[PDB]
Amino acid sequence: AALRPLVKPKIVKKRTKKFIRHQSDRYVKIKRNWRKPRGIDNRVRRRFKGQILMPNIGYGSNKKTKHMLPSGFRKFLVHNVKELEVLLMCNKSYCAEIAHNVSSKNRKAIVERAAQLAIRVTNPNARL
Amino acid sequence: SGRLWSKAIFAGYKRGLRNQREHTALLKIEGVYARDETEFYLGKRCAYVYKAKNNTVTPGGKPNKTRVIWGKVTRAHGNSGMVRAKFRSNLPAKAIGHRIRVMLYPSRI
Amino acid sequence: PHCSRNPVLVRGIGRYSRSAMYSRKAMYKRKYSAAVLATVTKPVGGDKNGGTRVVKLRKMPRYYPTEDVPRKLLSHGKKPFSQHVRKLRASITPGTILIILTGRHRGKRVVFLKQLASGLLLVTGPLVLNRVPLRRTHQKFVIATSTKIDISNVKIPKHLTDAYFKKKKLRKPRHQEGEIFDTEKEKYEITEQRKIDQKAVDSQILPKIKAIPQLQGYLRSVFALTNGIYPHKLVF
Amino acid sequence: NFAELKIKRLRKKFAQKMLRKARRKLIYEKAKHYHKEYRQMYRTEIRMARMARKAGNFYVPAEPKLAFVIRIRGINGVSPKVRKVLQLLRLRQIFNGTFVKLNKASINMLRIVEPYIAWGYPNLKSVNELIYKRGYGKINKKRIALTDNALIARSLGKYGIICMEDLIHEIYTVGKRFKEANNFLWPFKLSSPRGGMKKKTTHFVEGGDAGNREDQINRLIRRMN
Amino acid sequence: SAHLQWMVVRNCSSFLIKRNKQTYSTEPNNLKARNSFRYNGLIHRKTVGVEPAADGKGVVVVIKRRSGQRKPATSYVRTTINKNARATLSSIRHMIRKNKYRPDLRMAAIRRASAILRSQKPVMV
RNA sequence: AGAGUGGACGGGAGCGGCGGCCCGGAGCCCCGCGGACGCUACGCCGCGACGAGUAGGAGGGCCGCUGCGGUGAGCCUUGAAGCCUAGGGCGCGGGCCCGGGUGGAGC
RNA sequence: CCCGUCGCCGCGCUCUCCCCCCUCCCGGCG
Ligand SMILES: [Mg+2]
Ligand SMILES: [Mg+2]
Ligand SMILES: [Mg+2]
Ligand SMILES: [Mg+2]
Ligand SMILES: [Mg+2]
Ligand SMILES: [Mg+2]
Ligand SMILES: [Mg+2]
Ligand SMILES: [Mg+2]
Repeated sequence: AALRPLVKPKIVKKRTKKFIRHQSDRYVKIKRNWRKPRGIDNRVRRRFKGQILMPNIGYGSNKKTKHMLPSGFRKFLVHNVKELEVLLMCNKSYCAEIAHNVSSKNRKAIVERAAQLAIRVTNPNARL
Repeated sequence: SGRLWSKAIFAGYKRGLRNQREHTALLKIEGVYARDETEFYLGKRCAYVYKAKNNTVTPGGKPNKTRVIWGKVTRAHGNSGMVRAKFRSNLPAKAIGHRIRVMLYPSRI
Repeated sequence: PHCSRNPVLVRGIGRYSRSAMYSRKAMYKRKYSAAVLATVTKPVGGDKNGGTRVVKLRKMPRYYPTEDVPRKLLSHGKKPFSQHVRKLRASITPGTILIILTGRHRGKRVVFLKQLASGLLLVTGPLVLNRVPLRRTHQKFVIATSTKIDISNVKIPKHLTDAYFKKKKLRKPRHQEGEIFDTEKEKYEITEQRKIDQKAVDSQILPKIKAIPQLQGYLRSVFALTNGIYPHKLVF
Repeated sequence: NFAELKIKRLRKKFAQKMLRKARRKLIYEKAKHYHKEYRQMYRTEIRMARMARKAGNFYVPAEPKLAFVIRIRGINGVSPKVRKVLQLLRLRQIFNGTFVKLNKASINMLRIVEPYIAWGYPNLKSVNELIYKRGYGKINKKRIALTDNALIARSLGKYGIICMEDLIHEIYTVGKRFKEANNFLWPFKLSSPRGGMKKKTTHFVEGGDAGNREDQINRLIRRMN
Repeated sequence: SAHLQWMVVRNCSSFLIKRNKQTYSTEPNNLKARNSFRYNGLIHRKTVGVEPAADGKGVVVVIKRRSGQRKPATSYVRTTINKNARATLSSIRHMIRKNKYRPDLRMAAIRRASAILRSQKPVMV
C-alpha cells in the first residue's frame, strides 16, 4: 500500500536508551541532556560499577543504517514543491518531511505533488 | 492426555559473585544431578510459561491469557545437573524458583 | 560415458593416485592435438507497404527504476533445498515405531514407512487403531523406539509423494476487496483417492500388526511422563 | 588486429598456466623431501641412543636449537629490564608466544625474563599446529593471514622459502635464514589455556608455569592454541 | 574552465541545499540533482538535461550548444518529445550515444526520463 | 572496445594451420546499434594495528545563542516566535526534526 | 545480450576400442 524503500536492512542500535545527565533525576535545575562530568571525585566519570554510563564513540551506529528511519528511509526536510522536485532521484532511499511551518494549502499542494511524483512523505496528514 | 515435558526450575542467572549476566539462565532439571546425565538435554527446547491480564493469540487455537518465552538448553553448568539455557528475551526475575518446561524437541533419540 | 574409475575412500580423497589414474584412464594414447536467433522477419501485409518487417524479440524496457541494486558476489556453496543431501538418523529404519511429539497427534505411537524425497518421514498409524492417517512427520520431532514391523513386500503406490501431501489453496479468485466471506473450503475434504490409498495400505499392514501380541493395544495407547520416569533414563 | 591480438593473449595465458603447474610440482616434491628428512632425523636419533645402550654407554642428544616462549604474565608492574627483554622477544601481550633460537645470548635473556614466560622445546607437531592455525606474516608492517604460498614466496622467496612447508622446515630445522623467517612470522596470539595453569606466579619445577618446562611446552601448546 | 568554476561554486552557490546529512543542487540542467563535478549543469562545456514538457504531456530534452558559450540566450537547444515511453528512451539514448555528447550521463538521463514519464502518466485509484 | 609483464614493420628467408589440379593470404564488429553503480577528489573504497585518563594541550562539530553582508522567485493571519506534551523519530553526544495543543506577528 | 553458476586449489567423464553385472519406453511375455 505504501511506498517501499530500495532495500531494507535490519537496523541494529547499540543502545536505545538516552544518556541522561548525572543527578538530573535528583534535581529540576539539572536538565536531562548530557553534560560530561568533570569533577575530581565524580564516580560516573571514574566509571564505577552500577553507575550512569557515559557516551563514547564505541556506541556509534553502523554507517549503512545511520540516520535511517524505522522504515528503511532517510529523512529530508522540505518547505515547498521545488524542494520536492529535488528529491525525485533518491526516491527509494530518501523520504520527504514537510516542515512544521508550512501552512495548510501549501502542504496540500506538496502532498499532491509528492503523490504524483512517488516520493514518500512522513507527515501526510497534518491539517486534516 | 499426558505430560510430554520434563520439569525444570529457574535457579537464577549466570553470575559471578557481584555481577550477573541475564542473557544466560541456570536451570535445575528434576532427576539429573551429574553432567553425564545433563548430556541428554543438551539441545532441547525450553519454555517459561506464564499468565497475564490481556489475551494473546494462540497458534492453532483461540486467544487466551497464556504467554510463553521460548529458549533452549545450551550446555551444562558445573558437576551436578544444573544446565544453562538461552532464551529469546531474558527471563524476568520473578520467575526465579518457578517452573520451566523442557520439551523433548529437537530429538536425537 | 563411463563410470567413475576412481572409488572414493574418504570424501575429497580418491583411493588411486595421480599417475595410477593416468594409467587407468589410458591417457598415454588418447592425446588430442588440435581441431539465436534474436531477430525474425515477418511478412509484408501490403500492398504499397513493401518489405518484410524485421522484428526483434525481447524489446528494451519502457521504464527504468530511479535507483537500482548492485548484484551479489559468488559464494560456491549453497545449493537449494531440493538438491540438499537428505540424512536420516540410524535408529529409524522402515518398520520402526515412532512417537509423534508436537502436532495434533502429540504423544502418539505410529509405524515408519519409506522416508520421502524431502527428508520428511512418511508414517501411518493404522488409522483404525489410533486415528493417524498417512502423514509426514519430522525426524527431529519424533522419538524412535526399538520395536519393529518387517514391512518388506508391502506395495506402496507411486503416487505417494510430497506433491501428493502438499497443502491445497483456493483463496482468492478474481476478488480484491473483502467484506463478504467465503464460508466454504474451510472443511478440508478427505478425497476418495486418499481414502482408498488408506484402505489399501492398512489392509496390507494390519494383519501383520495383529500377529505379534499386545502391539495393537500398545499402538492404541499414548506416550506420557508421570511423577517417576525421567527421559534421560528411559530406554526407547 | 582482433585475431593476432587474441591469439597472443591466449598464448600468454597458456604460458602463465604452465609456470603455475611447474611451481606446484616443485612445492609438492619439496614437501615430500622434508617428510623424508624428518623421518630420517627421528629414526637417526632413536638409532643413536639405541646403539649407545647396546654398547653399554650413554648417548647425550644435542641440546635443542629451537624454543617456543609464551608470555604468561600481564603488563602491570613490570621491571624496565624485563620490559625491554620481553619486547625484544616480541612478547608485548599476555599469552603471546614466539619462536626463539637457542644460544648463550638468547638463553641469558630468557633467564632474565624467567618469571614472566613459560618456554620449552617444541616438537614438529607443535610447529605444524602453530604455523597452520595461528600463522600470520608481516607484509609491509601489516599482519596478514598466511593463506597463500604466493604471499610467503613474495616475502621470502629470495631465501628459497616459497611455501608454508619451507617455513616450517626453516623454523624446525633452524637454517641460515631462521632470523628472516621468524621475523616474517607475526608473534602468535594464543588463547587462554583450556584447563588452567595450577599456579601462574611460580616456577614450573615447584608447581607453577614459569621457566623452562622442557617438552611439557607441547602439552601447553595443545591446550593453548 | 570546468575545474576552476567547480573550485569556486563547490561550497558557495545559490543552488546548494545542505540539510540533514545530505547535499543537493537545484540548477536547471542537473540530472540526479546532486552537488557533484560530474552532475553540474553550469560548469561544463557540454550538458544534457531533461524536464517535463510545457503541457503535461512529454519530455523536453535540452542540450548545450558548442559555439555560443558566453551567450546564454542561444546557448541551449531544447526539443520536446511526446512519443510513447520506449521510443522516447530510445531517442534520447540515440541522441547521447550517437552524438557522443557526454556519454556518462546517459543512464542518469534514462532514469530521469523514465521518472518524468511515470509521473506524467495518469494516476490509478 | 579500453586493452601494453615489450610491442614495431619491411624488404629479408623458411616452417606448422586453413583453401589440389602442387598455386594461395584480412575479416574496417554486428540478425541486432546495446551494455548497472560510480569520482561533493575537502570524494569514495581497501587492508592492518590500536582505543584508561586528572592537571594540561590540540582537532572536529550538518552542536547551540544573538546580530551583519549575501543567498534560498525561503516560510508565515489557510497561523510566525514562545510555551506544554503518557505522541513519532534521528544522532555516541552536543542537540535536532515531525505530530497534537496553546498562542496571535513575525521567523 | 533474460541473469558473471567465476578465480585459485582438489577432482570425474567424453571426443579410442573392447568387455562383463543390475536394468529398460521393454517387443511378444510363462
Ligand atoms: Mg538514541
Ligand atoms: Mg532535572
Ligand atoms: Mg581523586
Ligand atoms: Mg601485580
Ligand atoms: Mg571447561
Ligand atoms: Mg608479585
Ligand atoms: Mg582516551
Ligand atoms: Mg506552535
